[PDB]
Amino acid sequence: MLQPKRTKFRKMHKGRNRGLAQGTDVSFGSFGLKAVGRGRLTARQIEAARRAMTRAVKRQGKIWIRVFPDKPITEKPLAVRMGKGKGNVEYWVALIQPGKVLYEMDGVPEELAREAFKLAAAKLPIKTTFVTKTVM
Amino acid sequence: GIREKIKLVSSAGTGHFYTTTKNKRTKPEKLELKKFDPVVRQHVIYKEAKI
Amino acid sequence: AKLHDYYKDEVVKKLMTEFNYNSVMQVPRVEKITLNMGVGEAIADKKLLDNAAADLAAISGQKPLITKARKSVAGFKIRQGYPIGCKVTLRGERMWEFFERLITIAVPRIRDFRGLSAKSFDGRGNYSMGVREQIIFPEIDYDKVDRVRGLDITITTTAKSDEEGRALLAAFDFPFR
Amino acid sequence: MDKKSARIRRATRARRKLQELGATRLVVHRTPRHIYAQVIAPNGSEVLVAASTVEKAIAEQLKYTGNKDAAAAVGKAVAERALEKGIKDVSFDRSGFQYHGRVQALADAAREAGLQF
Amino acid sequence: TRNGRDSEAKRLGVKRFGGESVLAGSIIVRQRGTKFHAGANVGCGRDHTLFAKADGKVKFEVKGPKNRKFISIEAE
RNA sequence: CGUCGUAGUCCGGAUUGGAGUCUGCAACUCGACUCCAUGAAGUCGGAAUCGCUAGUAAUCGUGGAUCAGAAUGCCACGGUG
RNA sequence: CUUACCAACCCGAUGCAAACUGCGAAUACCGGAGAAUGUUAUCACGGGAGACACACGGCGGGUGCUAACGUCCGUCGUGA
RNA sequence: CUCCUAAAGAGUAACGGAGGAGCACGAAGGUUGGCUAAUCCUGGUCGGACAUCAGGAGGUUAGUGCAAUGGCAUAAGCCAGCUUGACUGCGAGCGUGACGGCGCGAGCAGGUGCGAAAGCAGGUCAUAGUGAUCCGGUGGUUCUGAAUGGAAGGGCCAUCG
RNA sequence: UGCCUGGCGGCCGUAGCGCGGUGGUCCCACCUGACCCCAUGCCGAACUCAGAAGUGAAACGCCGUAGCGCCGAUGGUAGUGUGGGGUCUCCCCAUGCGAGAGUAGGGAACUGCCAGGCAU
RNA sequence: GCGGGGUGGAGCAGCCUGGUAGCUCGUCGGGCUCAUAACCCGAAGGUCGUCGGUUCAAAUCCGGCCCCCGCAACCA
Repeated sequence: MLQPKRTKFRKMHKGRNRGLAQGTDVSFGSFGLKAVGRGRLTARQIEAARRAMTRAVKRQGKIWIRVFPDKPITEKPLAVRMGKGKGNVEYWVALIQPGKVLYEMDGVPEELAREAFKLAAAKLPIKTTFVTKTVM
Repeated sequence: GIREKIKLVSSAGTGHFYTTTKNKRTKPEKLELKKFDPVVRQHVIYKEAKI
Repeated sequence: AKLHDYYKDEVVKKLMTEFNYNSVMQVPRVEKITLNMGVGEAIADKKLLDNAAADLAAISGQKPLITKARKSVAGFKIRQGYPIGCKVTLRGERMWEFFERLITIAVPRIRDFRGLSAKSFDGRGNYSMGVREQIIFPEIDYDKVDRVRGLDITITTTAKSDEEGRALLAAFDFPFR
Repeated sequence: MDKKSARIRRATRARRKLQELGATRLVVHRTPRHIYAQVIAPNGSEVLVAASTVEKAIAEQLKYTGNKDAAAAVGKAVAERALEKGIKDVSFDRSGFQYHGRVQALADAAREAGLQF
Repeated sequence: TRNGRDSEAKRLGVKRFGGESVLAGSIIVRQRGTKFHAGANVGCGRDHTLFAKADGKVKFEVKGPKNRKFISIEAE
């Protein structure tokens, strides 16, 4: 599970998730999984989708993970009233905007990359699409 | 909370005095300064005394 | 000013053609000789550092400059600002009258002499070497010796490379192993 | 580290203060061979009077053009050149040089010649 | 451990903006450092408060080789 | 008779380097001895413990057996005592 | 000596930040000038108060689960 | 007290997110003169990853009595000389508070320090280091003094709990 | 009037850095000497004084050069005031404002006062 | 939910007040004994639960994580 090794602060504001994404094109590999929806990606979802793609291509070629869950999310335990300070950090998320490229793959045929990305997309809470590297 | 309050009495006949602090552990020597005495309107020397 | 006079007349015109200099100002020079004595152990007692600097005062006839610790480091357990060692820099003819005093007296005295190294150059044309014994100088008498502390000697030259650097001291007949 | 740039750093503070005070300053520049003197307007861009040893009108009457008594000649000259021009009170700008020796000999000579500073 | 502390706001910032006419002694800007520097007819207090040393209109300029912001009084 | 004059020394001799001698078919493992050089620990020894009653203890040399060579061991002898 | 691996700095490429900024709006705010419009709508002093339990909606946020007809601020509107 | 939340003037809540203070200093204050870091590389007696020396790179990544922020090269950082302006009376004009208050302040008078001089100095780079009133203490005082002269007590000024 | 140098400014990177070249009559720099004025918490290095044998090596100035920095449109995009709308954690429409980054490109500063030298 | 604790093999100091690791037992070598215990002489073993920070310097001071024993969980 991806997680920052250390942070300047432990807890962060909720914030908002407006706007479109940066890094909207395949920059390392040849095929990419681009998010068309908006939402959060927990570190477990990222790891689950990575394993689904890693096993799909039988550990072949190269795989990049363009996102990183750097935002901590706190929760209050059960049977606890409101107040008495912010909750404890439970997991980390990466904010996703439409157009964000999540994963990139290289070294495999396209027809195999589509199935690998299709298996991984089933683990993610946001709608995605298949993209390929283009001549800028 | 170590600095004690002291007073500097004018060497002139007037009873005028200033007040200041002093760390009597590191500086056991008496403090002597030239300060303005508003009674005689001159700069005389002021010597230390107990508050 | 023996080698000083020997500098401006002999070693300039052999070097002027050795490197084919256009101006005489291109020939390297010798700015200063600075003698460092890192005591290090004076923190235990400082009575030994004054007489330690008393030796360095007799080697060059100049009152030494006591160096202080630039920063606190516990690896040698000293706090910043402690008197840690003395040094003397020599310029002008006092450098020269000392510069011959070792090359003609400081060379033929060191125990098991084998010659100086040609690799002990800074990389931009400045030489530095350390003598281990202080009883090698005529000034310091053997009778009066409380310790056998050495010292470092570095040669500051206007040379730009080590080749021009080694060429200059070679002109003064420096022992190069 | 050139000695010049290290000297402008020494002269920057006093020049800022004189500029803030709106005073007409007497700038002094000293070289190993010559000595110079200028009286600058309070705005710092107009030279009212000037005198130096590179002017042959003053250089011919000196044994050497860069010693202490040569500076006294420029100090005397720049003051009488400014008195008739109308300036009487100025501020001495040593301009990074120590107020000692030649620049000091230039100052008191101008002070002796009737320039109030 | 536990948060919940803060200090009273100090009401810093610019008090008289560009073009405003001020009397001598009027405070122009309160600041912690010298974010703004004193120009002509402007003093710098011990807490780096910039105050007008003469009547006139305040003027903001950026000058010098470090592009520092200066405040001066156009005496009128 | 001279010297050393209380010091790790003109005490102490370990260890090591170089050069050799002899025995022996053969001195590498693994001999004894010589010369030059070097000069460890050691400044009288904790708990404890041993021998000795008179030509004894202590100390000083000498010889023999075994043995080509290889004794600080063993067995014997006398000097001082 | 070459060797399951980890790897600083630097260089190239790619992201992230309420407590990052070599950039930087819209608005808002302060000041000046100018018309038109507004029953002085402004300020000062004096007489009399009431009120100091707010609610929801929009926008910007903290908090909570971007849960609550939740909670806590900013601002506007309506109810009061 | 400092930062964020705070929505680019000010201000702005929560048992919201992070840290500090209840001092220190007669020099760590004033002034004049001077000075410029961190880190790393190379070379060099003991000496080592790390001491002092020399050179280059580097350019403030350092430093600031202490938290954070804003500042700081003209340095507000570092060093030395001489010093007491860590002055007395005031104070145009502002800032900030419901108020009590708190803050900034050119200039004026008296006297003083440093500087050749222009000048600078009414504590410290700035923002925390604090406690109203009553009662009482101590010193001073061309104030008052219950018939009068004194005194007690009170007032005023300085200061303490 | 032109060239060149020095001083003081304006301006504050289109002005900086690098690379290459170049300059000594004057100027400047290094330089020479140092008992003395003065100076080194040691050192005439620096500061200071007395000088003019040497040199433009360094430094500084100048010239060239697009290696880097720097400047930088147009268009689009993001955001956003007001009004309206939706599938309302986010958007869309009308209208006004309109970046940042990046791209084309620009770019090896410009200028005032005074002084000296040289040509004129 | 609040208090105290973790350091040679075992049991405990030092921490408060930063620089310097103590005690008793045990273990190891040597003695006494015919032999063992007791006893006598000497010696070894901790880098302080961890990671992180403050400091020139951390067992010692401050944060977090692991653990260990405690106290509290009240009115319906």
